[PDB]
Amino acid sequence: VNDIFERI
Amino acid sequence: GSHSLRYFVTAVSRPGHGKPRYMEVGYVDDTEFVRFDSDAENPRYEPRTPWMEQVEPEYWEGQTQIAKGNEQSSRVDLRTALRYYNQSAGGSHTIQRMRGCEVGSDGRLLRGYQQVAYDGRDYIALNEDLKTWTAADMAALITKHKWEQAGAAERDRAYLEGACVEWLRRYLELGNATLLRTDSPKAHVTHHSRPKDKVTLRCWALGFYPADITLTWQLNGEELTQDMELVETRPAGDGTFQKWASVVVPLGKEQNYTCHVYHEGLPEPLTLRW
Amino acid sequence: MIQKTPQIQVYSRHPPENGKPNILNCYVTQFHPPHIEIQMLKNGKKIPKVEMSDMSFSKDWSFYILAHTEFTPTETDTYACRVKHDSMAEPKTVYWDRDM
Repeated sequence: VNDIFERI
Repeated sequence: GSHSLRYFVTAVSRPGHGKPRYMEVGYVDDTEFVRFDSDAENPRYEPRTPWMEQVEPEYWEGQTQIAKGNEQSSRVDLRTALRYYNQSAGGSHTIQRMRGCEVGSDGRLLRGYQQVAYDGRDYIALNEDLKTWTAADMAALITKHKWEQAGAAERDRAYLEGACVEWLRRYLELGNATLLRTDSPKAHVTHHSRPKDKVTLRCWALGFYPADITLTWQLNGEELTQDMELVETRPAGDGTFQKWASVVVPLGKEQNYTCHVYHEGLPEPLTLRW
Repeated sequence: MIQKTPQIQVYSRHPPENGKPNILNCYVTQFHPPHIEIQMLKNGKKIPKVEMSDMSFSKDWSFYILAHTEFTPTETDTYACRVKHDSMAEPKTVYWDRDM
């Protein structure tokens, strides 16, 4: 499973 | 062998018309098993091997959801990137990310990680310590301070030691009867004439899984590389791989050269001689 | 923005024997940016039914694509793979050579 990525 | 669950993600701003495309691909031990692809109308995460099709309907609901989230952030990241680097306004650019886990066979985490690249180059990377970031350049420092301030590092660390391990282990069990298999390479040597009385010996390895292999040519003295061409390991496109390694020999002296093939699907290493 | 030039290998799934059903791959790797155009040829004509993988990339960030199509080799048929990428001023062709 993948997660949310922080915005750069 | 240790195992991995990795996601590889790509955002590509299209020039004039189009909006960014977005692609999310995940791999257990380097085999693709789930894909998400922005151009579809029916944009949804999807199974990519037969053993993921066996999965609870709402698995996908969940994953698809996260993908749209991430998709949306990508659009924004691209625009952010543009402004960090002060880039001309009209071009096509790229943001990519990778994160995943390698865990040993005893089930413990070995390495967790998460790296971003902009326009093909390193931007930022979570350190092995799972709590500090490494910026590749001055723009990435802006993000690093953002992420330090946002406690990003803790969220990734929690997921890497948490959800990823749990799911890695759980995907292995699912396609357990395939990702653990081991096909051994079938090797042969071919011969080719050459200007001047020179000879290409080429050592082939075919049908092997997994991809990792070592092909080396020894002039009876163990070590040989000076004038030794070898291609990158390539997929035969049935689940197996291929690779070769060639060496050029003075005509007449072929028999002095041995090829050696190391791969984990072998009782013991092959040696070959013309 | 730095570009990386695609590396091209054309090769078959099984060791070629004239007249023998078989499969032809054109593996393209190590390029960036990801937009690219790939075609497989047979006597200078796009082979109609070519299967192509979707945009993907490697641990070094570089993109790959594998194209393949079923073919059956002979004495009198040449097979190529032509690729067009921004890093190249010209399209680049690579011929299938049975010994590679």
